[PDB]
Amino acid sequence: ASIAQARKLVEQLKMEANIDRIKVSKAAADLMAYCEAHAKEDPLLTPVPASENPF
Amino acid sequence: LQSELDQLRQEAEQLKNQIRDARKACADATLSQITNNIDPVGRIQMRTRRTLRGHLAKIYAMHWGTDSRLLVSASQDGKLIIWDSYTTNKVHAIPLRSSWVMTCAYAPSGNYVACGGLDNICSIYNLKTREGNVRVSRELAGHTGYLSCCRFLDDNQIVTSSGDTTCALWDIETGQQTTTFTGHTGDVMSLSLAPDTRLFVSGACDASAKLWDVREGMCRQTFTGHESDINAICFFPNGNAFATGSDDATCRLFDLRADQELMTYSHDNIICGITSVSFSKSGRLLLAGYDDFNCNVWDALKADRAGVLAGHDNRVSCLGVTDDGMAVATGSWDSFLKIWN
Amino acid sequence: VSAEDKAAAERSKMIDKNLREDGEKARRTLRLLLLGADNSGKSTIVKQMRIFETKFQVDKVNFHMFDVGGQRDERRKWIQCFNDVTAIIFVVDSSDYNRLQEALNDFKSIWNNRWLRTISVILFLNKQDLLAEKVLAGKSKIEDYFPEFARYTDPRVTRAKYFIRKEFVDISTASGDGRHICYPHFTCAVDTENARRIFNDCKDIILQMNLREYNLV
Amino acid sequence: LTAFVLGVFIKFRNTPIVKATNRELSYLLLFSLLCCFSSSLFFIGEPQDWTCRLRQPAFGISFVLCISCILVKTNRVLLVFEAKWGLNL
Repeated sequence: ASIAQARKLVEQLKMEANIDRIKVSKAAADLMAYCEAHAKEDPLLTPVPASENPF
Repeated sequence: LQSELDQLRQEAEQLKNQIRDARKACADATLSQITNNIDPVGRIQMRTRRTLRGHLAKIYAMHWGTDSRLLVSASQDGKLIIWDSYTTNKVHAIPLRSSWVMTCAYAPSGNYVACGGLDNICSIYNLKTREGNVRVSRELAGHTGYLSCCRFLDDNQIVTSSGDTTCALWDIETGQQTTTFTGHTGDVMSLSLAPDTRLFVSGACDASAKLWDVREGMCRQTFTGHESDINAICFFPNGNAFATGSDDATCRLFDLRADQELMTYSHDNIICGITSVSFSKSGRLLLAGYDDFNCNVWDALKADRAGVLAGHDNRVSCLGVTDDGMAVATGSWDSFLKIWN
Repeated sequence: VSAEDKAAAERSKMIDKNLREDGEKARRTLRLLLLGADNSGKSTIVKQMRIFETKFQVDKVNFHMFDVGGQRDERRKWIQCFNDVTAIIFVVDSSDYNRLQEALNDFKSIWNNRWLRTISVILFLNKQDLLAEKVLAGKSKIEDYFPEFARYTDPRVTRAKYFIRKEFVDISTASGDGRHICYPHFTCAVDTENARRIFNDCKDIILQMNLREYNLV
Repeated sequence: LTAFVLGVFIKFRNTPIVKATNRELSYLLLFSLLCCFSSSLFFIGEPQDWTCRLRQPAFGISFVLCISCILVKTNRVLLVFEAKWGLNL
């Protein structure tokens, strides 16, 4: 029953290791860029005017 | 289990010490080193603006409509209700064949709603019909475990996650089986389709989540950073990250390109587990529904609590932000839906 | 307010009226969970059947007993759905003492459950017909698989049958008092007071929960 | 003696036998019994006007309080034994 290891040593394991990985900095200061560029259009960080708010 | 298990068990581990070494090599920062100088979002407060009462039994799921107005609530009373958040009106009340339902979803077009529970079947309902009522469109059977999360890809294909360690995608028109995503070693609890709808992530009860290729069919990567079951998952708005809500009193987030864990979002005083998570509109606020009848609001960049959403006398099981990020639709076991700000 | 909005509000009012109508029917009945082992024969515990659910009413009160099937041997996540039932029926047959250790470990796991801390259990010891014919001969006794199954009080059959009950009540009263209490019974294949015992246990369960809800216990 | 009974009641506040009877209603009944005992002191002594006006009602109100406490205390427990009245009612 070499299927428990095959899918876990040559299908999934051998494929997950062969993935291009970037340094964490370019993802941290990419989520940061996304949240900074979308601060004006986020109506929970900056509450909308009462008239604009439908609730 | 032959000589290829005194060999191919180590060779099933050689790619684990040569992956963590690869993983721990591309880490020149943590999240709280480039997000340190950004001023905090402050003591974010949010009062309830609409309390959608009407359910009797405990609420288990709640999905927002694409139009930012309608929402569907799933409760253990065997009833599915489509709401009008602006006026708290009840658009529909769809009885369910199985009184035990743990999933609910809204089709992106708004023409369909799906539900599923211990019956191990996803029943998909047609909302707009010439008949004038709500009737089942398909009876998606062929899955052994109880369903735990249903999400609508298009108007004709749906993705479901069940307790038989298999995430799995259907085609509504045929009702048959297109792709079966396998590899999890425990009951899958949550699901979160990517904004581009070409990938999705799912968290099982094995302290691990897998990013699947819905078009291709195999798991791209597995994310192991917890120590207990993952009963909550949600996807970053930008499509390059996601957060895991686990029952070990912590909620971590991961980056798809980094293939690592970024922050933990844990407090010493909090012991109860997390049930649901969601990013609001830009990923700065990470809403998280906990088990002690509360729902903390986390500044994702700073990993500090910005506010609490108390007001439920029973544990919070549902949590979802609207499409335009104008309100939240937390629902708890007290059979009460609530809309915040 | 617009006329269309007014009609929508009236439709919503009808929706709540119909939803509330079903609440009385839902609350009238009593919900039970059936669980145990494969060899327990849980199906024939209720010989009058009238998720494999059954709907039997004795003394003109309806009970809905749910037998969960198809799920794996975890019960870790779908048991966090039944924390509103009246009780859980844990049926275990004592035909073999090799599996009674596993059965009592399962009972320990399900009794000491975080979501099942305030729900009681009614213990049904199924298949008491062959216990006599397994202990009358004595060709394989429980002391072979257990240290001190050598004292308990046909006389021999009863002294053999009360030791498992002593172990199970020891497990039940090990941890957790007042909120939930086990109800050890003795069930047979040809026994007829199986549903009667279930009813006589759940009425006392309701009485205890009302005592706690009126703060008298 | 009534004060001592009250003291042993409060000292053992959380106890199944004490909780078996209505604890707050038992406290009220004990206070009413204290009042009934005190109402006997009005009779002894020189009969004034105020003590003659507050003599018989003093015992009557206290005793009817005691009997009402007994009645309601055994009415709640009688009603919980039902088939299928308040913390302050």
